[PDB]
Amino acid sequence: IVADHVASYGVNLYQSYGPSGQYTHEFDGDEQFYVDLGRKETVWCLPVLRQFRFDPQFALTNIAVLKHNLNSLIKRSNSTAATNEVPEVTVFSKSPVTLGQPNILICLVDNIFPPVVNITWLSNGHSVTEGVSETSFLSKSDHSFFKISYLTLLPSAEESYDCKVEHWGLDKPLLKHWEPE
Amino acid sequence: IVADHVASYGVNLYQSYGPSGQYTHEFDGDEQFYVDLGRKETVWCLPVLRQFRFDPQFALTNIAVLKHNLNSLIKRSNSTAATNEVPEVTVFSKSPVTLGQPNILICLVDNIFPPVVNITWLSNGHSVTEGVSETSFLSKSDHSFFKISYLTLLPSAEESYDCKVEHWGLDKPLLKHWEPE
Amino acid sequence: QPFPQPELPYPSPEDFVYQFKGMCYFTNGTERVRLVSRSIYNREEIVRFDSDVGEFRAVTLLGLPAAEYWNSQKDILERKRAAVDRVCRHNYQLELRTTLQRRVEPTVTISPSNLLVCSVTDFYPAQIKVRWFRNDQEETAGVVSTPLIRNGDWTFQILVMLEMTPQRGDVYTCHVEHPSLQSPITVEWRA
Amino acid sequence: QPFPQPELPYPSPEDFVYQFKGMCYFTNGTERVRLVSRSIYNREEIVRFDSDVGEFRAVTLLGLPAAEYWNSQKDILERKRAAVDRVCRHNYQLELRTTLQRRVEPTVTISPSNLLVCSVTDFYPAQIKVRWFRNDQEETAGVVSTPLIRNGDWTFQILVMLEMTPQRGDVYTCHVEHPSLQSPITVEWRA
Ligand SMILES: *[C@@H]1O[C@H](CO)[C@@H](O)[C@H](O)[C@H]1NC(C)=O
Repeated sequence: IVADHVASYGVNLYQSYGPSGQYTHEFDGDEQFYVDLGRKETVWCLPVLRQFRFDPQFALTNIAVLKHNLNSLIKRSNSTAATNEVPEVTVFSKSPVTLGQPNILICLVDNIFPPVVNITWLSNGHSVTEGVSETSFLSKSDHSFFKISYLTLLPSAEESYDCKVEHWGLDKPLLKHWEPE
Repeated sequence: IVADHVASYGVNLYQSYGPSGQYTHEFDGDEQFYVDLGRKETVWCLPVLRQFRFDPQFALTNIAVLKHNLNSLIKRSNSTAATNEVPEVTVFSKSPVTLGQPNILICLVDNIFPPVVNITWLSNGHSVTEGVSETSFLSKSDHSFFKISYLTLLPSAEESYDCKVEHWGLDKPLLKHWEPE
Repeated sequence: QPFPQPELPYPSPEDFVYQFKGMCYFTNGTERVRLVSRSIYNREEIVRFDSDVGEFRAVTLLGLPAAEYWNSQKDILERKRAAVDRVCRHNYQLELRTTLQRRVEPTVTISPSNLLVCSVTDFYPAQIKVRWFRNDQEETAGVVSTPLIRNGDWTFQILVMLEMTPQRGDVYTCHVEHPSLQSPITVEWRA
Repeated sequence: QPFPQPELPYPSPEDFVYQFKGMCYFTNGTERVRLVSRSIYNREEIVRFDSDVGEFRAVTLLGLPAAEYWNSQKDILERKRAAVDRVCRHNYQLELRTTLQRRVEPTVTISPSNLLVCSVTDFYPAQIKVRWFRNDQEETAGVVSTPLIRNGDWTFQILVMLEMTPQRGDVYTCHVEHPSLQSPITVEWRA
């Protein structure tokens, strides 16, 4: 479908594994907000959108409908389970690399299905905890997902990094290396 | 790209595994012919096209260029190998099932990459040889491939079949079952 | 106050691959013809020649040495620019006598499954329109159609299913239109 | 006698997933608006409501019971038919005040990698035009540009590389045009 702008009001997701759910709104491929289903609060991704209110109860009520529909389809589809796809991982910096200037490493994990993944960062081969964040699962027209993880860093000659991706479509965790050069 | 008709004159393929190559021409997504690289002869898929001649030496010379170009790119890319994708398999009949009427079982194997696959047929647990044929690897706009295998049959109440697909993207061979119902 | 939409309740070897595709795009016969030759390493297109741009252009950094070397050879550029006529338009004349003449009338079959399946099989070209009727009113809400199915043997098929409850005197009609047909094909089904 | 194109030589846990997408498609502001709500089982869309068709339609056999029940409730249908205005067009008014107002000027940097990389980073919206110049002539044959890169934080970036051989007195310019810019940004590079 061709359009000047495309929006999802919203992306509703519920899956048996967990079980887990997700509610987001998207405009032109970017996440406008998500609803924290556990805490029942709307978390705006864009500061200018904070001037609006969105009742988080809508997401909870909608996801509950998805849960009912999922149980019906599991029986009717004769327990047809999801197929694990091979995700595609790309690592790149947000800004041009300048040694000593704070930057952000971006790990794009594409072709995610089912939407269950672990995205972690390594620095000089050891796990990193501070400075890591990620988007929600972002929708694709083929109904798979992609997800983006961020790692703040100070580019230097003595630190190299890896984005570590765990997914059932991968027999081994996938490591995508990145160096400041 | 939007067009009334799209053609490939032609699809050229060469891969290190084997090594093996393929040369075909496609019009509106169907295979017009392939060149048997071993036997050096053009094999037309459509009978009306047999009125034409195509020098099989063109395919051999072109594939040789692909082999030379591949070796350069293997080094320039630092031996960046192909990623094994998960193929999607669907089995269906060419015609509606009528017991006693000759029919053809069709096994569509989609999202093939790299283009190395084994498609075989099973009947009551045994491999079938007679009445089996397949297309070449057919191109896709995302540069993966699909391939179609055919099994002629006389549908009966006591005969069921399976299409067996082996691919590096599958840890176990995939079997898609078919019954006359 | 963004307004959202609610959902409603339900009732191993290493392999290095190279590809070259000499593609032709046709619109309105040969009036509008575009040639795109693509060089692909694994699944990444690295360099292409688009007749709309008129020169080789690298798609990724891997293709830049090839694009520069080929663009430096003006003899190759001249013959590449002529390929829309020498290859695409030339081959289209062959298609006009063969592939574009191919007309295979569809076979239309109705078989029950409370679900009626109208199978429209073994037709070419792709253009097809299938409709369901219960008595003389078109049925659409209880209809599900598969996508167009490519058999790979230069024929297509499509299955159009209709949910129904049979009753005496009810006539169900599957209506099929295809470019090979002078009149639409109609097949009736009665309980 | 088909004429072909030559290539030239180089120099596990089980999971069941359900999705519902309340999508809106906008063209020319709110003049052309299309609503498509999709119900998806795993990766198979089973039923959808397209405002262009005006009723629920099963995409696969799995969606047929849902499509029949929803189409049977005319109250549900009437509210779905109004959603293109109540949801899509209504929400677009909010986007006009926010997302469609967002203007983030790109940062333009040139750094060597005989290869010059013009990094155009942290801009929004997507519309961008980047060109390379050697003195007074635009460079295109030796240019390779990445696709538009989505950072996920409501900014984009694009990297445009130029292969060049510097001479004395040569000035290379990266020319960037963006809707947020009153005048185009130009950054020069000298050896
Ligand atoms: C994610 O990590 C948790 C804990 O480390 C683990 O139990 C789970 O299996 C992981 N998920 C995947 C998909 O690997």
